[PDB]
Amino acid sequence: CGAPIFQPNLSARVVGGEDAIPHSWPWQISLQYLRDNTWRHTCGGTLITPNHVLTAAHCISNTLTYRVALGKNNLEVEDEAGSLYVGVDTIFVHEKWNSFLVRNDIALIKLAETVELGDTIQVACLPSEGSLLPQDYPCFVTGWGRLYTNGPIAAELQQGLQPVVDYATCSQRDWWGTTVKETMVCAGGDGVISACNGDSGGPLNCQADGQWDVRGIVSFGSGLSCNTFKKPTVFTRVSAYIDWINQKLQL
Amino acid sequence: KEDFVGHQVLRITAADEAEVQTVKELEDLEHLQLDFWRGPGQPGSPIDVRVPFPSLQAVKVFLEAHGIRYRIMIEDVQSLLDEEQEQMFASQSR
Amino acid sequence: SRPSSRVVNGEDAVPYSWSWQVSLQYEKDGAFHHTCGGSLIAPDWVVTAGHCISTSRTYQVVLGEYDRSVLQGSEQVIPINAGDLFVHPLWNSNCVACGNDIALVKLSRSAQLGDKVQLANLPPAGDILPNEAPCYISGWGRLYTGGPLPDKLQEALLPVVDYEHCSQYDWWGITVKKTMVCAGGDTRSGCDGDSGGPLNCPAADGSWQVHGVTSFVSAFGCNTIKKPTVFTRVSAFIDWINETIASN
Amino acid sequence: ARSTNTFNYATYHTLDEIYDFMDLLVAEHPQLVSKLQIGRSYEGRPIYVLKFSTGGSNRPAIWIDLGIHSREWITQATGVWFAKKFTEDYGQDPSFTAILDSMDIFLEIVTNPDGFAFTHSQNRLWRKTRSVTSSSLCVGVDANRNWDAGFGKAGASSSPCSETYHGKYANSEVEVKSIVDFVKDHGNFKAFLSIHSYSQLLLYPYGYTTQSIPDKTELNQVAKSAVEALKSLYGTSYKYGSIITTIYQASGGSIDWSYNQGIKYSFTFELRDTGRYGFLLPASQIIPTAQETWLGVLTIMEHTLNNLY
Ligand SMILES: [Ca+2]
Ligand SMILES: [Zn+2]
Repeated sequence: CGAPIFQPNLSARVVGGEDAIPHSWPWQISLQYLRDNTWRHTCGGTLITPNHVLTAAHCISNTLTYRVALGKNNLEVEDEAGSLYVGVDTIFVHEKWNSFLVRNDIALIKLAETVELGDTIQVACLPSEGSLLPQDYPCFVTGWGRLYTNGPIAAELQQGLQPVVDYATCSQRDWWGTTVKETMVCAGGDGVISACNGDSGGPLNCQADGQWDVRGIVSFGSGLSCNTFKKPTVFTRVSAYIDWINQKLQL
Repeated sequence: KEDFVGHQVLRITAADEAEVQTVKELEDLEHLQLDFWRGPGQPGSPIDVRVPFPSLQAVKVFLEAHGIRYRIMIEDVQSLLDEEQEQMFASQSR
Repeated sequence: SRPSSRVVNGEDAVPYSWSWQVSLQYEKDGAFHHTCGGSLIAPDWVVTAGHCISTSRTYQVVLGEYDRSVLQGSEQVIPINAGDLFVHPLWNSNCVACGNDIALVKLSRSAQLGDKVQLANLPPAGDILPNEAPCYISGWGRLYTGGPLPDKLQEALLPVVDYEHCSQYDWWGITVKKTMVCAGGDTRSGCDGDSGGPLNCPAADGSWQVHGVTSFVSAFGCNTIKKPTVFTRVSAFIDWINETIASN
Repeated sequence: ARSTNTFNYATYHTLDEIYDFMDLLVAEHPQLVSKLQIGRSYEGRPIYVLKFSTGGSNRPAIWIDLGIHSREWITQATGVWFAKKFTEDYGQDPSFTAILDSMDIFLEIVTNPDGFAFTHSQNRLWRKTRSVTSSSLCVGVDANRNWDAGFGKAGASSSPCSETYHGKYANSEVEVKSIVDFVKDHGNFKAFLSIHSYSQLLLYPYGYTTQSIPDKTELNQVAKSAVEALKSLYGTSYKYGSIITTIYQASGGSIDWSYNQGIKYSFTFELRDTGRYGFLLPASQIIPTAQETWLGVLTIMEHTLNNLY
């Protein structure tokens, strides 16, 4: 379960969207599509079994051909020793996913190969069904940025902290109003330069008496202002989808 | 498809009617192939224009020489279009 | 008709005579496109205008080219590695009239120097030309907007205009700096050149020297009386040029 | 998208995809939506208007046209969103629900289809129609200068090669004539809104004359409320006022035509952006723009509704 051989950080010292200790969140994967010959990353995801990645629903286009990239830190490389690229077998998108309302932004990627599960490929931990974490709780949104796009990319795997914002808070009319639903986790705090470090469908990492649990999948924000005050990053509540996850995990 | 590598959108600001007639005296110049995104109006309002690469330097010095202020809003139009097009592809399905 | 016989005629340069000419091209939808002129000043270095660089693009320079519509066997194509461009640190895209419009591109693999391709001759630092100096521009005519471009390398006699003749209020006024050279200004046209193209002058030796680097022309056209093609004085940038080549 | 509940509203679409979307929405909410074809464009493409209704015969209506200058891609995409909005909020949102019970809304998502088809295949920044003239090789006319409102007069160009070319005569373009025909024939139109981009502006007549409209006061007040309401969502700022004083004198525009036609509530929105991106507004801003613009639009509809005449 969610235990790394490369200790990441915490609110240690680095100010601003920290790069990231090469390989300190080994369940971080990059979802890529082919165009001509080059593969390009669009979304992030989480390794959760030696052949299944949890990811956002809005990251799936029925027409594209995908590949999953494992064990990376710098996207502009193709070796990094402990790295991989695995084809997809099936992508089960939640049958109630709703694009207009952006409700149930979830999808499970059944890989096609065993995925070596080595020293830099590690499986994060799934929360407990129902877990509704305390407001202000420290969590980390990893990712290669690619969310708001217009800013010096992020070939270097990023990572930055996000403080769980309680539903009661998010749902405030002057916050994310009705948009939000108890099935979503909010996060993100008053920034400082901000710089969107997590990608769409990126993981919302949190510790649970040691090990880390995937509490969220990145879903939405403001467009131009990732980390606007009173406009937090909305993620999908993995805990609210443990039965579904467990039902599709066996398909 | 159209080529826009190196083109630039500039934000001209004609302080007063005078500065306005001179940016218009550049509009008559058909050979420049200016694409006015926010053509000339009342002074004070912004004048956004895409000036092709070959007419790039000549337009600037024209401006500079007339003591007319402009800043570069978009540095390379093809690169934006290139992003847009890349997003669309990344997001295609039926 | 398959390979038509080569006809040098009209304003075509003698094939390969201007042997230090280079073509800077950008990548697009798989193909490169000529965008500026330039002069091969070192085995693996090229000097061109600063405004010809768009950091977000893939470039290549073509050496030993004459007819861009016909492979002739003399051409050498050199891809320009990501960070091998080198714009002057004082070049400011928001003040063209401020000068310092130069830049250098280090070639990924060195030029094969020969009878057909050769190194230019730079003036001595601070060196200055006399009014009416008989110089020759060379290029593929991109400075010209209202019509179709040449396939073959062209040339023109653009006699220089000294500073105090190029500064006169009714010419290029306070826009021209002591760091620039003006050439032409009369009925003789300047449209045969490209941005960043050479202003070659016949040295006191018989050899030719690249005195200029095409910066800009009038808004009204590359043939406007009293508005001569402004070049960057490659002599004012001798210190700079040398270190860049050195330090890199 | 096999349904309109999985259609990606966060990207830009081709004429086709947009045309197929209109079909699903219709096939999905058969009782609420209907797709009308008001004519054909110069190059033969059909011109669709989506009609949102609950019943009755010839109830008062609102006209909303988008995409008349095809490069302004944020207008077609927010047009698609307004489409979905209308069907999600009816019978849920009392402010809108109350509107669809007394009037009809005609939505024209792609007012200039040839121009739009051209921006995807040839020139992204193309803005005119695609007609050909006998006396010129340049193609197109500024459709939003082709209306019969102070037509031909200053604020337009007479050279077929200019981007502000007014066309040979009022309504000479079929894209414009189609609407003129539909609107005039219907006759029960009380509001007329045309969406554009960019400048973040909300304007009301007139654009040609310096002459004030009989009811500048009211329309102007409606503008501050709508500009206000639009600001709620994220603070984006619009300025507002009449066309001519807020921009420049422009000849032959739609809302000057509508207004003279007696459709008192005539406004033009100039969506996001301020110049940072202009027509190349990043896709991340489609939904947001769509949302805030919606709020200011609801206000106008709601005013119309309360002030039926
Ligand atoms: Ca050749
Ligand atoms: Zn428009």
